[PDB]
Amino acid sequence: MVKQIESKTAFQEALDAAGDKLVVVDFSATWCGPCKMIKPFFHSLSEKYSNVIFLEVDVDDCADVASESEVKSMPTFQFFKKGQKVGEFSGANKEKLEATINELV
Repeated sequence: MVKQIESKTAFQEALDAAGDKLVVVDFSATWCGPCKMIKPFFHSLSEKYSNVIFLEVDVDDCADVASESEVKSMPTFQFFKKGQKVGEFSGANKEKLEATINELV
């Protein structure tokens, strides 16, 4: 499952609740073709990697998180461990998404 993040507080709470687990965040827009293409895949990874936490931020519905995270393209994937950012890249690149998970987990 992909947890939808609706507020700054909810993000932070998710990062805290994660403990030591890798957290992967998909920053997405409805108007972004590539994001929509990669959503089923992101969701599939959330089932495959049961000890990784998967979050989705819609950049327009959750614009204050988008601003603070310094998003400019979609999709952007950010990776956190113990509250700290440990990776980030952009683009709907499945291979790279799954590889980065394996590198950071």
